[PDB]
Amino acid sequence: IQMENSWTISKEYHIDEEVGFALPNPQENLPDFYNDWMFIAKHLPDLIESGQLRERVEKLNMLSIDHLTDHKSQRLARLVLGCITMAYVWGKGHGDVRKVLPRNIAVPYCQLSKKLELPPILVYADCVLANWKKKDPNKPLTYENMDVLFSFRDGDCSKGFFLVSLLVEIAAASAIKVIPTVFKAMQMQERDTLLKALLEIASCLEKALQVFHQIHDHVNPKAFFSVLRIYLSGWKGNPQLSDGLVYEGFWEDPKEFAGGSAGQSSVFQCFDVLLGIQAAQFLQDMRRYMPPAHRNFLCSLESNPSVREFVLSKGDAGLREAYDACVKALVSLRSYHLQIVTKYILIPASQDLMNFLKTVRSTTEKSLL
Ligand SMILES: CCOC(=O)C1=CC[C@](C(=O)OC)(c2cc3ccccc3n2C)N(S(=O)(=O)c2ccc(C)cc2)[C@@H]1C(=O)OC(C)(C)C
Repeated sequence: IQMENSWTISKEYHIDEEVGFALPNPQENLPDFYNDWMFIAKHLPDLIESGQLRERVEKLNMLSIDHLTDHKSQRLARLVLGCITMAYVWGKGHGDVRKVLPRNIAVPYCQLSKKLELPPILVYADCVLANWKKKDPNKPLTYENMDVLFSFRDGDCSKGFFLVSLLVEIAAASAIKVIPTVFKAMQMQERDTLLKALLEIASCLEKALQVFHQIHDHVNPKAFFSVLRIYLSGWKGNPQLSDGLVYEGFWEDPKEFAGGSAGQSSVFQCFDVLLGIQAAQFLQDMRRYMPPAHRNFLCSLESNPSVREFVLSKGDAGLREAYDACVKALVSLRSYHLQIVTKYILIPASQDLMNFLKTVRSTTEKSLL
């Protein structure tokens, strides 16, 4: 782990001191040059509902990305074009799919994705980590004080789903700043320092689970399953787009990319790595849907000495308990997630993700010392 100074990790990892892997204070407006993109993105609910979306997209002029001159404007553009792309491909979600993304959006979207080293599909870092604003800049980051920037359909519960996910990410990321202390304490054989750091990590993971509970208040299972999940769906292994999507004017052949998926959150991969919990091929591939600087942090973490090995070599009840408090918090999170998928996907579908989630939960449980 590269350090900015004796206390803080390098700014090159683009991890914020307050919101972690989330984008700090995302841009809400693009340069005037891109007004036509912003109009479509801001009106996706009424444009999809009225069947006007695809014709509006097909009438767009091709706009150069050269006027997106900084990271935040580029991230906002990616979010805008990603949401338009999912709306264009899936339409109203009844099977009337489009297999070709028109060049007037495919080319700038793919060029921008190339510049940020992200796939040209909507990812977690777009629709959660960059898709938010504070209502009152002087009040804290709570659901009541926040909004999303874009939604897909009225009633899709995108605000509830995206913001609760974001607040879970922010709660858990509070422990990232303790990570340099973990490794310093191991190198200096500071038992009490390591114990207290692990307890702080456990506390943050426990808080993150309490925040996730808010999902029930702001997301209804039927709306999530039947509507929102449509626009998070990708074109990898998808029988409706079995060869992928044609990005007109960028590649001649169709290309497959996964939609929103488990494993795209950097902060939970980070504590899986830190605690040695590290299905596996799927999670490795999902790192490539993460911003590249966040991948680099995960990779630097994997190159550090093993916390788990340190705790094992010691034979120290307090360290075992503090380590297990972190693992137990992850077990509780994954058990809760299994119940969420049951309520929000399985039961609605009744009226493979689970075997995957059971495998991860079992791996986590088997890491208890
Ligand atoms: C109602 C369905 O609820 C979920 O299944 C998720 C909700 C949140 C989240 C996430 O980031 O939370 C930290 C996620 C939302 C989201 C949106 C777009 C793209 C990626 C996203 N991800 C990863 N995750 S989660 O990390 O694994 C997680 C889950 C539970 C707990 C207790 C902790 C962590 C999953 C998830 O995969 O959503 C998908 C498949 C993409 C539905």
